[PDB]
Amino acid sequence: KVFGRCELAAAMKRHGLDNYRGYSLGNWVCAAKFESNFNTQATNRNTDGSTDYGILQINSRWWCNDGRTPGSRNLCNIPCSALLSSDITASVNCAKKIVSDGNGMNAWVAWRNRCKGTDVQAWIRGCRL
Amino acid sequence: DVQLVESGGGSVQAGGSLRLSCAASGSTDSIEYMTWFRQAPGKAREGVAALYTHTGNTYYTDSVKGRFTISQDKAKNMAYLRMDSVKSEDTAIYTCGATRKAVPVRFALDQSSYDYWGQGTQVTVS
Ligand SMILES: [Cl-]
Ligand SMILES: [Cl-]
Ligand SMILES: [Cl-]
Ligand SMILES: [Cl-]
Repeated sequence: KVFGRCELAAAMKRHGLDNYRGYSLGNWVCAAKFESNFNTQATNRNTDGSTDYGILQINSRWWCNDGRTPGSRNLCNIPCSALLSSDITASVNCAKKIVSDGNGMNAWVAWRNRCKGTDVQAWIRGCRL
Repeated sequence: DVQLVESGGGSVQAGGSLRLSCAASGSTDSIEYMTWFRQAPGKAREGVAALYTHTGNTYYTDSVKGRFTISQDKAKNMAYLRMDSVKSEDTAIYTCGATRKAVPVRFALDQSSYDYWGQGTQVTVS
């Protein structure tokens, strides 16, 4: 499923992401845009045998278990398949753990590179939330 | 790929100070942590001090807390280890490590979390 911008903004708001760990809703919408282009089925293979899964590109070495990644820690205690669902819930609940790790949203490279320090509110503007 | 190069090191008197430097080059944009490890004679490598480059947050092994300070110059892709108040037990080969993955803090002092390594530099406390 490829979300629309405002569709995803409303979903993320319902999931309690607005101001989660201090990050306003726009940060999360922007992160999803640059991480996955709003695509819930996005995947990216990495050189360590891990894969990044889903709308927020959560990694299989540290966060979810895909059964094929060396050194798997599975800190979110979830199968990576659950992160490819059309509903965002499993991704969001894992993202809540990730953003709580100690370095905020810096865990998401695409967010650091294209969202951090920008006018992130633009991503929810017009959405009638 | 990322190249790491250490400078500094050598002899120091107990109670004294030494500064180590680590310069990163190559695919430096994706660097997440720069971290100092060490390996004392006859012992396994251990993480000493980790720095998360996008916030400046730092993580230390218990045996060095308060004595060693890791810092960076992010714009120049540098990490520094200031070793103050050195002890006998600090004699070791010190190695810079880096990674381009967003490693959870709890695993930031584990060597298996790191992808790139310097050459090692000897520090000897007399
Ligand atoms: Cl916002
Ligand atoms: Cl931040
Ligand atoms: Cl060279
Ligand atoms: Cl070492």
